[PDB]
Amino acid sequence: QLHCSYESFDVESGVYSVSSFEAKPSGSVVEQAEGVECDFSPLLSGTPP
Amino acid sequence: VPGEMRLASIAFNHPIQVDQLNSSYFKLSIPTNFSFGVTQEYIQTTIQKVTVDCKQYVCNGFQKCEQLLREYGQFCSKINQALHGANLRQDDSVRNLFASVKSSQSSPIIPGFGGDFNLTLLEPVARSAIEDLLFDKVTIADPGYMQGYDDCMQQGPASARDLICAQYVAGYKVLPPLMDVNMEAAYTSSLLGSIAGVGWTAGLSSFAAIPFAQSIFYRLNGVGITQQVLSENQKLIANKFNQALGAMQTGFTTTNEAFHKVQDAVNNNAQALSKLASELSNTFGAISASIGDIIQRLDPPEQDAQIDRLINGRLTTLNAFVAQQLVRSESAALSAQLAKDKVNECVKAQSKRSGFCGQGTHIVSFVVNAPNGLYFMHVGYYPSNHIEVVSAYGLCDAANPTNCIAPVNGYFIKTNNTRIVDEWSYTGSSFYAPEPITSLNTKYVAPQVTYQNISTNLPPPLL
Amino acid sequence: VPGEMRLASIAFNHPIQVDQLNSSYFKLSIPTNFSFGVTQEYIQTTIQKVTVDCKQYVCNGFQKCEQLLREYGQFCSKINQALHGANLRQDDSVRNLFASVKSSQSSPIIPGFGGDFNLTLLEPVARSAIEDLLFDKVTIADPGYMQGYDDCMQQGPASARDLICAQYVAGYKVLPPLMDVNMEAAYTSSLLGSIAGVGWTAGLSSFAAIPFAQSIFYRLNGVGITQQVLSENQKLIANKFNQALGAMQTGFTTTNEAFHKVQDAVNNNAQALSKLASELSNTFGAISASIGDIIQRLDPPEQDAQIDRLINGRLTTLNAFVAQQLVRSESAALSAQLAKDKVNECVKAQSKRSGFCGQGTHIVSFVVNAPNGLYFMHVGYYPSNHIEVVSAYGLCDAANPTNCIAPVNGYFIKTNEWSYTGSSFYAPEPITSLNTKYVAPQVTYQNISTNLPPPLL
Amino acid sequence: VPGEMRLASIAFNHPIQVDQLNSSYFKLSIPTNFSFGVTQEYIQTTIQKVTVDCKQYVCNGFQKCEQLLREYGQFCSKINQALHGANLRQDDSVRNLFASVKSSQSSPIIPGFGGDFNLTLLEPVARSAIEDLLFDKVTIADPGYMQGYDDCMQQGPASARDLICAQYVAGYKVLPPLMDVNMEAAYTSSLLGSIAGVGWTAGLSSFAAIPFAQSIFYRLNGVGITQQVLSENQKLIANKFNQALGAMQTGFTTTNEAFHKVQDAVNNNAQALSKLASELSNTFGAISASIGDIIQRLDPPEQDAQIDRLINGRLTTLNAFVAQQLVRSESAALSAQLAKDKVNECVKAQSKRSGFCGQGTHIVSFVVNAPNGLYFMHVGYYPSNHIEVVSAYGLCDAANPTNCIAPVNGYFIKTNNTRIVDEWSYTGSSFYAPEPITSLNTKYVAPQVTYQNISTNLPPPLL
Repeated sequence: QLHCSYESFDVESGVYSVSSFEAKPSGSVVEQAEGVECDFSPLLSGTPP
Repeated sequence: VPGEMRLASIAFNHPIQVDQLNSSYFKLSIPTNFSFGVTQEYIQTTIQKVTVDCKQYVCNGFQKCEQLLREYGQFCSKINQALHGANLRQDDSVRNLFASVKSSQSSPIIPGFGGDFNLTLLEPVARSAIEDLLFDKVTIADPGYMQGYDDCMQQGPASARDLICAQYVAGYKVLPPLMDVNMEAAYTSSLLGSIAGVGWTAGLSSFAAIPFAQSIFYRLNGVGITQQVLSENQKLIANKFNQALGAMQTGFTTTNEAFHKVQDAVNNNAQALSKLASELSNTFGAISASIGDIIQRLDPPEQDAQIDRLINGRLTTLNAFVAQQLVRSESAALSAQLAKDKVNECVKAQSKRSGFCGQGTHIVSFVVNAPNGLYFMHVGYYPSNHIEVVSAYGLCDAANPTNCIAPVNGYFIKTNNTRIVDEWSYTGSSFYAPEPITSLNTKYVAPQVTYQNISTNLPPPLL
Repeated sequence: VPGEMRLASIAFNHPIQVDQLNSSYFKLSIPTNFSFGVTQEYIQTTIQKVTVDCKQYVCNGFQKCEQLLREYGQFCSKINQALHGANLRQDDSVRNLFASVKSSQSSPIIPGFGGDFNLTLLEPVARSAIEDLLFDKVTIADPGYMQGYDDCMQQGPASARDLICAQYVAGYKVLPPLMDVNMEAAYTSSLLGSIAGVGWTAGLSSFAAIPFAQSIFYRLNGVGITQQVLSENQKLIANKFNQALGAMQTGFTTTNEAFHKVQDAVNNNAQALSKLASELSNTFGAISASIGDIIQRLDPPEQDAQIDRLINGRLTTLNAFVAQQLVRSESAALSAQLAKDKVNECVKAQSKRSGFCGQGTHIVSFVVNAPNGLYFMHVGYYPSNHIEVVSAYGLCDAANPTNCIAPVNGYFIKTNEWSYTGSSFYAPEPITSLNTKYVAPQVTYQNISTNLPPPLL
Repeated sequence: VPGEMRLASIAFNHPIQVDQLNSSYFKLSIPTNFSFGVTQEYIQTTIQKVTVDCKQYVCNGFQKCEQLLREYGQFCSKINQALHGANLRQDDSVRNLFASVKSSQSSPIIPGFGGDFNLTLLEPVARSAIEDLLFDKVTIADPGYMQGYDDCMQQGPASARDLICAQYVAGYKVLPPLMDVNMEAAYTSSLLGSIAGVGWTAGLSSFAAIPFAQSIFYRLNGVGITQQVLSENQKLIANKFNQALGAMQTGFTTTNEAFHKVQDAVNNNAQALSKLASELSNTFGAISASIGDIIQRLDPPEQDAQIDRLINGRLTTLNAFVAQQLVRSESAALSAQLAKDKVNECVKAQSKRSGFCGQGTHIVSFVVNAPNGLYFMHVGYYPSNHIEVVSAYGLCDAANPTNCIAPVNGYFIKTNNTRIVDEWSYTGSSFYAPEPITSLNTKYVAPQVTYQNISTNLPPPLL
């Protein structure tokens, strides 16, 4: 990556920063809930407006 | 309850007036008392060194920016190179400074140094109590490096609010100072070991290695105070000096402008870092500041319209940031050069230039470590209780017009002291101290019409 | 009419050549005449301080802007804070200047001060005759504060075009200077009164209180001119000096570059304000530069879109402007420090450094007030009519080789057998103990077999 | 092949310790050997002056461009004016430098100048061998103006790859330098010829015209070296001096930091050009980077939308470019001021201020022409092999206590030399070299209790 950043096959000696580690992510947990099955029954009969 | 503010004129303090006089004699203002005192200054020498991950700052590993930023990778390289060069420049100034700080030789330093002078500046063998008070008075966030990952992480207090842990979210990196604080303490003690002293000609080869008090007397004779008085008042000198020294414990207040500047230098670094952090939440009209959030709610053909807008503003922020740091880096280098000059002048030697150093003539000055810089202290001499006295341009033999004298580094004044039978007397130029005129304090000069025609007793020359 | 232009080569002013010589003696180039002369410089110490209303700059209080700008209000806070700090720094520098300017003591000053010298620089007991000429030459717009605003309003000339009263449309505020101009003048008068002592040690507490002419002769001895010459030429010196002094009335010309720089500093401030004023009319592709026009011409959804476009360009000009002012402020601060450095050296005492001050060694220098800064003048000393003479490294007694001498502040020259002259000027004199010192012997010292009075033997 | 890197502590080079003695006498550190040595610095004084055609940068005379830039004509004028004023400023600084560089008089210079010193720095009568070595080491592209126009064209080599000829496409213009290099070389030779006078109570009014080595001995007495030693060792001094001089041919490699800085100044000018060149190909999301290509591909209602987008980004690069050049020009002007002050201090005369010049006291220094600036070198005294000796603050002839003396520019040391019968000996402060006590090396002073009590033979004066 350093060679590509300087577009060369001989980067000058030094200490150089390079991109950081992504820190090892793991599987999900949730606090989602609670409720009751939504009732859409007003749509099931009569004439719409 | 307090009342109204009061309109007031700005005072115009006036100089003491002294009448100009014609003919062969003139009034001379001279102080009859003086006091020790100090001044201080802070000169920043460096900018904190930082780098920024140019991928994570914009996008935290999302797969769209893994492709979308590829066409912008050359902007990042320009950003990294500029910052990297700025960091190298800061470390060059450090090495260049220390090359002049070091001495070929120094005295070992022991307790009881300075004799009757207190010298509380001495390290608690250490840095110094004065330096440590400065670091404790500063409101700066808890130090970086260790414990690193574990001071961001839950292995610590819940009350930490350090931007340093936020550097592990944002991908920011703070580089360590080059010099090593322990070596820094050694450099300041090395400077203290060259004290006593600056006199005995250039001093650029040989080292006098003499007691501190003795070097002070040479500095006092360097400003025209006669040694006879100094030998009489030696305890007084130590006491007044220590009073000026004692005032430095009240110097850690906001009315000390140098102290205030140290805090502001710290504040400016914190502000620059926090400015980038605040921009992380700044949408550019994008639906959300989080890339993962907009990915989660958008169809990919329009998803990256939003991502592109977000990318453009984030890159623009980085460009502005680099420019700001480059300017600061250059000003710090220049500021460091000034400090370097003062170390090799104001500290390494007494100077007659005035202007420089504290405003009290110039007598010995000292320097200590400060955050991102150096803090200087200047001992000085303040005249008081000025009186006017009669004085002459010179004295000469009335029996032989080619025989003449004039005072060396002092003045010929009419005698007002009951111990001196002679009509004229010699005084030091920095202080009122009449004394007999002797060959030691005078030199032969070409004759002039304004020199007094002395028809009787002159011991220098007797003839 | 004129003919065709003339191609030419740039002249190279070749230095006078002086040959190095073999053995114990050498050529010495020394002047046989001199003249006083004057040089000048302008050191700026401040940037004019301004602030701007961050709402008025963008809109005239139209309600849509009042709503829309709430999203951008934090930018205005940063704008105001940055400018405010810049303004404080400019006034910090002023306090720091005066800390070095004031003296603990000074002579009273009266008309006719300076004796035989004319001293037209003396205050008209006031500013100074030189400053009066300067301020008349300056092309700056008429001042505000009082009568101020009532010279901006319709009861005033219809022809005013000054940025000074256009600021009440634009919302700019020009801040007053930290110091009253009369106090400033008094400080420079105190500097004139700080002359004598100049020399006689560092002078730091003592105050000699002696005539100006007397202080000059001391300084001329301090640069190697012998006293014998000085007593013979006293009126000549006064005349040449007053010729150099008289030339100051012609210093307010376009060939004086320091003068030109003062005018440019005045116009740098004018340019900064005028740039913002022109941007008030700068349509950014918006339907109009005016908020009221786009409100009256557009459906309210479109009003919001066009007002936002207009606001964005307006904020952008403000941001760039602040950055520009930060750069300027810092350069002035550095320049102000340089003025202080010359005041504590070039003005308060004679200096041997060279480089600094006018390019003619260093003799007394002066400083006066200028817009946003200080204007310095220096009296220079210029050598002329150089001749070459034979000179020797030193002299010894041929019969007593350990008795060796060397000249003090001058040279031993062949007598057109040996004679002493001051380092500053050609003027031979007998060698006497006052003008020489004992030195260790050297192989190049002359072997004198005849007569040396210092030592007699 | 190599193994792993080695971790290391950073060394702290400790100063030679000297014990802090009490009482009337003290240890004195003094060197017993020395070497000449040199330092170098590069101070840039100018940046390249440029102008840019504000129509050509946008397009190659295309008509849509010609009409569409009319609304932006005032930007172009501001661009031209800002750059033009910066160019005038660069030329002002050069003239100011030369005003202080020129001397009213100088010595003629012939081969064999400097006596036994080699002086290979002298022009090959010319510029100088040093300047030509520098110019060969510098990698900068050749300037035009006489002419190289046909080397852009088919009437020159097909292998030319100069960015210097590419300016004809960009509308970029390289301005000629303000002064003829031969006239510049004449100024540097006049600086060599400005040696002697070197002082002698100013020397602004005179020209001593003495041998170069003779002026050096005057300078060596100016740093506390006794003349007795100097007369004995003159050939040795010339040998050490020439060894220091011969080392200058190795100052043309990157371990010389000043040398590296010269190349970086060249690089910075090259960077400014390369950025403009790369931007000519930079589409801003416009359908093509070429105006003619946009024209041949599009219906005019869209054709000018693409062109306008392209124009706006091109104007934006010009704005950024000008701002960058304005900043550099100011820094160059300040850098030039630093150089002229060193010409009137580090070069024109010996100086005692320290800090400045080489780090070894100060003796004669030289300056040569360099690209974009001046290259300085300095020479100085580097003491070594310090020893401690017994020394006294002064001597007071105790059989008659009113006779008190102290050394001038040197010290009184206990005698360790078999040739000298005197109990005390005088030495120069720059080097260890005892001598018999005589009136030339001392001055009468006020009495002090720490001055040694000599009750018998004290010769300066004997009475």
